[PDB]
Amino acid sequence: MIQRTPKIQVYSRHPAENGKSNFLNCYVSGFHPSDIEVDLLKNGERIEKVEHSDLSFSKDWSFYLLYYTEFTPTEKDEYACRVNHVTLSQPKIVKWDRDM
Amino acid sequence: NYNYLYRLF
Amino acid sequence: MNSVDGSHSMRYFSTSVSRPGRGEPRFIAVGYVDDTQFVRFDSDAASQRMEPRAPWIEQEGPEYWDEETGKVKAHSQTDRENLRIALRYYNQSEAGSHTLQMMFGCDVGSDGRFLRGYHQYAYDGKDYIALKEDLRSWTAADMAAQITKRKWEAAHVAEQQRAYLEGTCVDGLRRYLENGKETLQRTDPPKTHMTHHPISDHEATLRCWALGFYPAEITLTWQRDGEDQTQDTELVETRPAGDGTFQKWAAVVVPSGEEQRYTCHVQHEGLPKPLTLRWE
Repeated sequence: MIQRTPKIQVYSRHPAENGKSNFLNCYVSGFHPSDIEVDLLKNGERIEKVEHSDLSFSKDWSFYLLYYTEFTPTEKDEYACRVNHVTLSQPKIVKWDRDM
Repeated sequence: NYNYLYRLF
Repeated sequence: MNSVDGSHSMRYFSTSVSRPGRGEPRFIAVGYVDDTQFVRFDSDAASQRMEPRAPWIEQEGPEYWDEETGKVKAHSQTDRENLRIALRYYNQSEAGSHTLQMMFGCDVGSDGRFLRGYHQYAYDGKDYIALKEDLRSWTAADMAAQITKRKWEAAHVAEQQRAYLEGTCVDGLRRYLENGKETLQRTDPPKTHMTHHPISDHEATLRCWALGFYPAEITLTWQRDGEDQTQDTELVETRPAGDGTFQKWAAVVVPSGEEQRYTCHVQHEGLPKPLTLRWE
């Protein structure tokens, strides 16, 4: 039974600008099986109303999904994506960088 | 337009 | 919109996961045309119906949904049973969870006519059975999958599936490409900019940025004095932006002061021109 770990990218849909509505995406990919836990974090608290693209896979059969919410970035507020999987000993947290 | 042929292993 | 082939593609992707003790396995199916999702089905969803996921597919009558909803559900029953057939071939218990996925679809040429066909299965992330590119023979990886290969050669399954692939499959793809012309045939060129982050006073990461493009096929390349710095360039997977477009960046590590000897090159279908970007 094949088990791949998820690649994780967290980023804004549009070029971030303080005070302006935007979308915060978190894109997991390249992972088997399809069970995966993804949260979007605003200063350490999970964002309740996140939505996710429907489950799909690449040619090599590795699943990919996107998670997104509307959000307005600021100078000081930190956002992050947290992933847990069978192939991870602990949840892995990736912070969002505006410059990336 | 989805597939219409379904077969067992 | 395969820049190399002139070709477009319809694909359906199906994933079924078994839930020992938590109910019957879960079936998720999605259909794409090129890089646009247009249709979805979730066995656990309340609607129990094939659901739109693209604005041009809503332009469709009741007989369309009643019939697609019928086939996708017929699929869920058929791969649920195959989860047991496959579990019995590999001699494994009902205690553990298992993932069975399918993919099928067809490609149309610049001609607008059939070019390519696909019909492939995968158990627990590992290629199980697959219709060879000629659509007349099968490939089976396991010995277990070869049981299916002869049962399906003796049921003449390859010829009928080729009928779906040279038949409804190309006809559906051509019709979608006309109904969603303003989406599927319309190229969004990438917006291009680049950024400088000093890592020391010795070195420096120069990153080339492409946002909001479609189709997702793109090429970014770095050049030192006009030679490809494939080695020290970092490339990320193309990612979805949520608006139907995609983003992708390429970054290289550069000696401080020699940033002008470095050139970024963007090849994308939506450009009449490969771009060149300098730090400048």
